[PDB]
Amino acid sequence: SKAPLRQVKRVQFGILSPDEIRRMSVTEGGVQFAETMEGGRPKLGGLMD
Amino acid sequence: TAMTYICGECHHENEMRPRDPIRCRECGYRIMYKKRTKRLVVFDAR
Amino acid sequence: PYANQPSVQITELTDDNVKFVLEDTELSVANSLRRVFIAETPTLAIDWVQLEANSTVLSDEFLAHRIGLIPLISDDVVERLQYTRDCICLDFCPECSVEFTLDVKCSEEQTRHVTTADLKSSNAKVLPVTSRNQGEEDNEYGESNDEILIIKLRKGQELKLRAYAKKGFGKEHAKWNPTAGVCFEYDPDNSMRHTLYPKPDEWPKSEHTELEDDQYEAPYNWEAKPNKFFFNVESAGALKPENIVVMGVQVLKNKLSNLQTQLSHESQN
Amino acid sequence: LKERDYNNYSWQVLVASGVVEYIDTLEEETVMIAMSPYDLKQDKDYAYCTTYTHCEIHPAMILGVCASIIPFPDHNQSPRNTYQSAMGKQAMGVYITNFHVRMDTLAHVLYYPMKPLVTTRSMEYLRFRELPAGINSIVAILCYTGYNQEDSVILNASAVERGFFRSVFYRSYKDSENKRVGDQEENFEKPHRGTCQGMRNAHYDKLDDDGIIAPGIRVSGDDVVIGKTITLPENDDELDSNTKRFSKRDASTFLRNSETGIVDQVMLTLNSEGYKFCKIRVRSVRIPQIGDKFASRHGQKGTCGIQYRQEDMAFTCEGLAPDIIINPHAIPSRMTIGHLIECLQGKLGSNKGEIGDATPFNDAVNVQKISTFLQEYGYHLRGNEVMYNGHTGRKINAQVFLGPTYYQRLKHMVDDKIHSRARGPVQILVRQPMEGRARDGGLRFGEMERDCQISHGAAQFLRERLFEVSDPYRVHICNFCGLIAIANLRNNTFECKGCKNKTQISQVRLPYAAKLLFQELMSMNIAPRLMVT
Amino acid sequence: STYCLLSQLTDRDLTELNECPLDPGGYFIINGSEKVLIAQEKMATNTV
Amino acid sequence: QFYGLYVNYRHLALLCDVMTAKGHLMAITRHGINRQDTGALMRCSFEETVDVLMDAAAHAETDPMRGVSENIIMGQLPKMGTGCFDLLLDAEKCRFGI
Amino acid sequence: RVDFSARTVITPDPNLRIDQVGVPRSIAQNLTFPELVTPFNIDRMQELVRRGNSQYPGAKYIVRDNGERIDLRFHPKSSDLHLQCGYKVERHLRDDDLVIFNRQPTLHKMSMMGHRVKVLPWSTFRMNLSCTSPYNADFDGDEMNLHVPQSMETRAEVENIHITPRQIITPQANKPVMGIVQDTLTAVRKMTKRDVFITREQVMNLLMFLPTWDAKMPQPCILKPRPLWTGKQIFSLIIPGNVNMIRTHSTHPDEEDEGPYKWISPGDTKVMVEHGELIMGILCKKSLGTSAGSLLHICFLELGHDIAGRFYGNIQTVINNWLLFEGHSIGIGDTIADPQTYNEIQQAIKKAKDDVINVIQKAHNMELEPTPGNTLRQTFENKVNRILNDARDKTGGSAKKSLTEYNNLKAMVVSGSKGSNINISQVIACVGQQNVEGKRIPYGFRKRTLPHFIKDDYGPESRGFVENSYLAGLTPSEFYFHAMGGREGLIDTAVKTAETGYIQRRLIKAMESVMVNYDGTVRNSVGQLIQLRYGEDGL
Amino acid sequence: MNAPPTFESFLLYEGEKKIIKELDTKVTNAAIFTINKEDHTLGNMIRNQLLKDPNVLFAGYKVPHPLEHKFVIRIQTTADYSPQEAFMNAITDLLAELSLFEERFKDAIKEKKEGG
Amino acid sequence: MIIPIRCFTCGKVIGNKWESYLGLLQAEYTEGDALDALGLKRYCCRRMLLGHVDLIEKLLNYAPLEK
Amino acid sequence: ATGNWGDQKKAHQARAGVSQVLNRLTFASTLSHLRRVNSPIGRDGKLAKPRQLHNTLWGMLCPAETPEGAAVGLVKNLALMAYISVGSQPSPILEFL
Amino acid sequence: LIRSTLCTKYVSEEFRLSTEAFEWLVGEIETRFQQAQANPGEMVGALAAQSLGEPATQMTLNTFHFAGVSSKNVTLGVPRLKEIINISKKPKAPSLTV
RNA sequence: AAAAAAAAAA
Ligand SMILES: [Zn+2]
Ligand SMILES: [Zn+2]
Ligand SMILES: [Zn+2]
Ligand SMILES: [Zn+2]
Repeated sequence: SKAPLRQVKRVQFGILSPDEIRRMSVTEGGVQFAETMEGGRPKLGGLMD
Repeated sequence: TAMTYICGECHHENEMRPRDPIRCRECGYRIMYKKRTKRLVVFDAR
Repeated sequence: PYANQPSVQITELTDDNVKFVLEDTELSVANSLRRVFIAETPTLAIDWVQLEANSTVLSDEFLAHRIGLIPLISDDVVERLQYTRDCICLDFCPECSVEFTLDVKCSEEQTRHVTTADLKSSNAKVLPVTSRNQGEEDNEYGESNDEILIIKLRKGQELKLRAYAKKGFGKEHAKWNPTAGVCFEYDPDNSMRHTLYPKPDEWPKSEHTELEDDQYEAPYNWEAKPNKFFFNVESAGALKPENIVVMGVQVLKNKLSNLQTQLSHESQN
Repeated sequence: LKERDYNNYSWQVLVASGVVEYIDTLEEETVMIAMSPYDLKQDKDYAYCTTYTHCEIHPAMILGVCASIIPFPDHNQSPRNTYQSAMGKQAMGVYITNFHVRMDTLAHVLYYPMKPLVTTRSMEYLRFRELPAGINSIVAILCYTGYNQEDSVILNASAVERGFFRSVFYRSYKDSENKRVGDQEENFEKPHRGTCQGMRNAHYDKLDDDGIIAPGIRVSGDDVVIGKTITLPENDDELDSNTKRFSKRDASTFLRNSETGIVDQVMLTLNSEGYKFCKIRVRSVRIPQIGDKFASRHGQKGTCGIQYRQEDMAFTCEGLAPDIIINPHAIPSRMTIGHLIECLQGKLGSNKGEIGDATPFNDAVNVQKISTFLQEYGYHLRGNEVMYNGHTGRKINAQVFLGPTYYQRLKHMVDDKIHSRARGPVQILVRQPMEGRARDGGLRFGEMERDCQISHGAAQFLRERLFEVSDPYRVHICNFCGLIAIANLRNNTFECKGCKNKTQISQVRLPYAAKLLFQELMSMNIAPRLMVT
Repeated sequence: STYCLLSQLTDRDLTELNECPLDPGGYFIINGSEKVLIAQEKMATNTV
Repeated sequence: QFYGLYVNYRHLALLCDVMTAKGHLMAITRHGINRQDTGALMRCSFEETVDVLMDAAAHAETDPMRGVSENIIMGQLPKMGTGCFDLLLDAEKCRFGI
Repeated sequence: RVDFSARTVITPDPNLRIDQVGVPRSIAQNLTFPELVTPFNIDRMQELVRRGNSQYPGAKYIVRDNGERIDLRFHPKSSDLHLQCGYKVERHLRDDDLVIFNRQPTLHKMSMMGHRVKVLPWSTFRMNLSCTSPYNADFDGDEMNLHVPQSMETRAEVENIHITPRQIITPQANKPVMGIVQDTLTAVRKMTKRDVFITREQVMNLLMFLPTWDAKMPQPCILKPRPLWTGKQIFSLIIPGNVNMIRTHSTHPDEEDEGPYKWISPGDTKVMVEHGELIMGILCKKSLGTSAGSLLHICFLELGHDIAGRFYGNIQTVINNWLLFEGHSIGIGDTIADPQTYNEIQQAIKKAKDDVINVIQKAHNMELEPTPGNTLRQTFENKVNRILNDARDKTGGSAKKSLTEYNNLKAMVVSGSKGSNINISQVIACVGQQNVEGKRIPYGFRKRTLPHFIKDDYGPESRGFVENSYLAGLTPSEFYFHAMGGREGLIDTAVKTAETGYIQRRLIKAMESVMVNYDGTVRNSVGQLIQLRYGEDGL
Repeated sequence: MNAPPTFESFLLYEGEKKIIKELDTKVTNAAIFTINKEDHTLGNMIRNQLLKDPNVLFAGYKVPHPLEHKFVIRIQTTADYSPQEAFMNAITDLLAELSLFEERFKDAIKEKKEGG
Repeated sequence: MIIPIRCFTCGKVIGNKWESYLGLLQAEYTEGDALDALGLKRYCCRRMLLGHVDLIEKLLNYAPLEK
Repeated sequence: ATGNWGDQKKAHQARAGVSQVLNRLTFASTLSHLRRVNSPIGRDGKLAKPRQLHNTLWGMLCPAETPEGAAVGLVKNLALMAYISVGSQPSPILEFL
Repeated sequence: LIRSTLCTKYVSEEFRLSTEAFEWLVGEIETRFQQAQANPGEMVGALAAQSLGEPATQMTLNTFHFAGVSSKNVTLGVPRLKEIINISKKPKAPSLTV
């Protein structure tokens, strides 16, 4: 990894805004289906995203 | 190779292949024991 | 700066026990003689047990343990047999080990007592100790079961085994112990005050005492040194007790000569 | 009652005759109970009471089962009696007479259990004479080379080689097939390399043709002992038919790792579901060694500090080397005088040839009476003997207390307790080491260890034991947002979704448990932003 | 107990069934495991 | 002194000065330790972890990474004991070696 | 949970010095240390990686520069057995390896300390005996933990902070935590008596166990007719450097110091060491224990940690080998008093019982004036308890006074090794009064302790006074009373332990970051000032 | 598990010398002899035979650990007589004493058996 | 289960002295006279015979596994 | 088999440890497990009064057999002649009265 | 303590110290007073908490041999410690010594 | 492989 290794200096606590949660989520369109497993492959938008 | 077991109450040399059900064929007792091996193991007397 | 002059007087000798007195020797020599009688005196005992039929009520290692503790007559044999580590053999040469066999099958309704009489030997000189007991036809004691009971069997149980007896000493394992208790005692009258009695009248007198009835301790002699030692060597049946003493002195002499040889070998440096 | 010992005057006839009543714990407030018939015959001038309604049969019946095996419990301190009642259940011996057909998961059976020389009458009814747990041993209470300090004991090595406290540990394993109609199918057969997937590295040659080992086979280490292969699910991929090199998977039963022994018994049967069911019993030999827990019948527990051979052992004028040396410093703070009385009466009963009586509250047994009887057999009246040094041969200046007692081996061997770990399995959640010896888990560096490592002022030992050898991890953190960022290490790209940041990404080493804490707090709608700048 | 098969059997009859004559009993066999019921203390009902 | 045990005066005076530092009675409970001005990770490590953490979330409390338990959570070398300083390589002291 | 650790049962080993621990061979083969590869040890590390994991000593891995791990658990490719400078090889745990040794529960600072590995044959962690006091170990099946540091900076921290001779003095009470215990202390008391004369042969055996001896034999105390040394003359060789100390033995009379024999003791009870050699007195727990100003404290403060740590082990090897000449043993003869003393004790107990019967009679006859501050029951119970406790203490004092010098129970009491006066009193004279919550045995029945007594009986038999000793054996009623008395100690040990641990956790969490800073001030984590100097003097 | 083999108490390993002589540096004419795979037997006899020599000044043995079968003797003599020569003389005198005891015991056994 | 071959502290052979001990016990003797007649003068060997219980006679009552 | 003394779905309200695996290590251990009395007080009480050996346990329960640790005085063992009442109908005593 | 012991009477009439002995004594006193100073960075709060909580495990050895001489309600032992650590606004046994 | 319960050791 060609990233700088730095020690943290402080921990800034806070509340995650819904806009920040929608931005940082890798599930585009949201998690929609409660079925974990779909026919031999994991289902996008499921619980095994 | 059909191997042999000992009935619990008959003490009889039952023999079968390893797919037959566990059952004595003279009295019908469900528990059979495996015979002591023919392989010789060395014991020190200490 | 020279050696002592040990004088020995034997008070009792029988087929399993010797009682004697050492005169004019150091205490280290007598204690080391006791240690080499207990530990480093070699004898023959069974060490290699192989079972082919063990349908009895006891396990394999329990029977091997009980067989291995059986004393064997090894007076004329143990000085000629070598250790297994000192032979060029691999499969248990007759100059390395003694073969024993046992094969008892119980077919009677009564209890079969498998004893040492059923333990046959390939060597005509190595036998269990009950060869001394089977010849007593004057048995007014009332019981002919004078043999070491290996196991008891009921009907349908069998025991077949092949065993090899090796040469070893009691330092390696206690089954090679030739003695059955070496009593060792010096200064029975407490003339040296090596031990301190809070009440000397409360102590029974030793059998080697020299005091009369109203005396309890000898007077204190600060000039006294231990030069009289009472030994009682009792055999377990493997060796005669005089052979125990002779082979113990021979083993001590061999150890000291080996130490001398190793010192003279390292001296050229 | 002597003729019910012949025929028929049972205890029910005795109660029905009207001489014995069952008084419960609520009627005891209204009755007067005599301690003994000696209390009844007192003259009325000095009588404590003249209206007695009941009499105790024997006061020694106030004890239980494990507490009534103690010889002279009225001469000991009460917590020592409680400790012996706790440790009598953990003794070792022949637990049952039909142990050859029983298959328990753990069993301990001594080779030569003996009944005590110093018995109580209450053990006539507990059948302790017929199923004993312990050995009568010659013990000397002295200080020899300092290896018996702090309640430890010194064993005679030659005696142990002669069969002193040698035992057998039986361990049973079991397995069963499953032929349910909707399930995978498994069978008892010897597994094969080309037909079984994920086979563990073990010795499969000891099994028979049915995958079940034979009795008498020596097993050690990680030897496989029951062969069971399960059919793989029908994942018949049509894209590549050559990838199904195995149709079965190994599901065998393996021996426990640090144990050796001989297979004692093998049985096959049918369970309640009718499938094949194998149970095997493997025996191991437990020879006493350094660290095995031994105990008296008076709460004098300890471990074997060292074992000496007979030539290095302290010895009497009769050549009697004792089996066990205990320390005399375990006596005064414990006040187990009943241990010393048991030793004295054991010496008297062994010389005379009688089984001594140690029933509590017996006025017929006294220390002076045992001393007077022991004086007649040519021994010192307090049981002392003059012993000699094993190494040198010199007399011991202080006379020492020797005699036979009854000691019990306990089940807490060191081979069942020793554990070490360098690197092994980790948990699937926190990636920390596992729990227990059986799962090969590490030790718990708890809070108090952290407290006193803070008290030592050692920062690097704390950082090692709490970050370096527990669960190190590296995470990639956005500089602006302080949260966990996407890091693709193959093409060396970094991307924060919440900030659209591609360049300003730092790397932070941290414990894995801290990462689960931060992600769980991110599930708590909390942003623990690690401001690395 | 009364309703078990080992009720009032002799030592030879118990040994022929591979059972210990010194076994006190007092336990159930549930799925092959020996289970014992511990007596539980309680306050005496119908008592003031 | 009721039990005859002796503790040195400094270890007692330190506690007596810790409790009386804030001007009132700061008890050693969850009502005196968690009401201090220390960090969130230090206070949540003792008692009421979720309540302290969510109060610090709602109030945006900044943990300055000065305690020992905070650096233990971070896995860094804690600024305490022997980690209360930094070692720097002297460039001009690198004299003749091998 | 940590990775590199071990845990096993402990057993004593008096032949190990206090900064050593005996490690089994299986634990030593399982645990590894990642030693860096230097040009200094390149041949030894090459033969270590050639030996492999099958033989001890050996290695399990080579950790090279890029993090690649080379297994040696399976003979791997001779081209992979290349040791470059800077590589790490996880060798087996050999001798003189620094480890961290810990017993749980951890109460104080000295409950986990540094030790040096000595690899021993059997399978239990053998430590020294003087380390029993800081670890609170008992050698009765205790399990104990070992941690192996995995870096040389942590190894140096174990060496320079955690090691055992640096942890001798508690900061808790400025006293040593380790003292001479058990038969070592008993034979110290038995050796340093005045009458102990030791021949030339025994001195020459005993000097083999003193490695700090300068190979110069001291001149004997007696030169004619037989050369003899004393016990003090060979204890003087054990004491190193310039150590000067005056204390008193536990049986020193109070009027001897004001008499003319102050500096020449008739009983040899004034312990004095001048210039590092013992001159007067018989040593005991007061001289060689954990007490302040003892010999161990003085030699630590005058000589340093290393010399004191060697002095802890130099006592034990000499003393335990002189104990092979002397010997020590308790028996049933040590618990039996003189018949005249037995008659006096029984007469004193009977007189005390008559006194408490007379107290009961005067209380029933309305003749007992209550003391101010308490009621009539409290006054009566105080008088009864005072009478019975005075009887027990007087009978125990007479029993201890009547014992001879050959008694070994008295020897272990006056040596301080084990026991006290109450043990002698309860074994020889009488057990005494049983107490539940500091009171009489309560009336569990209606006005009766047991159904064999009478209602409203306040005499000492029904109350719970045990008039018999442990040697004589207890009557069944007083056996049950002693059972109730002994249950209370176990109950008090259980209930408390939870809130004591909770109090310890609360105290350690309130003060976990309070540290002496570089300006001398004492501050917490937030930098708030607590003390301008630590302990108000900065020491 | 960790039980050592029972033959290591009397058997040398590969390349293990029995006697390791170490010269002492604190005083003059002193040596420390280390003998492997032996015990208190030989050490007690050799030391108590050495103490009959007037030309020795110090002689003492020690077993450093019961679990290690090894013992040492420190020997310090006068300045005309090597400690190694003293150890030779002690071993030779012990051998002569044991041979004399062996022949006297054989004579006593012979006369006790023939005398009846 | 069965009598040991040798005394533990002592090493004296006691494996031949159990059936004789039982016969002397059942004839008319006490235990002390039986142990004196067997020659076991030391109490280290007398504790090996007084305390021993014969559990192999109970084990022999069970039927063997193989006929 | 489980020891939870009640319904399987509602085992949280049931007492645990009523049925225990029989201890087969020694004969005395089996006899002590078959004669065990358990107090329903939980093993976390700071109150010392239920754990004390009462006067009324004379010859009914064993005074010197309690477990060590937090369960001291709550688990106990019967005396050698302790006979628990089987139970009987109170009718014929009432008609006789 | 220095002035009360190193007075001109004790070092001359009682101790009779020489010159070089006196400078050796002065140098040793100065050196070992330097050595007794507290190290900066030493964790004294946790050391104080452990050195005060360790005697609390030993506060049960004086449980027996108690009868009571005064009928004054006093809380003793670890719960009394609990009353001082927690700052209990209602003590179990409040008492004035007047 | 997880979770729960029980029995224990210091
Ligand atoms: Zn059949
Ligand atoms: Zn050969
Ligand atoms: Zn971001
Ligand atoms: Zn014997």
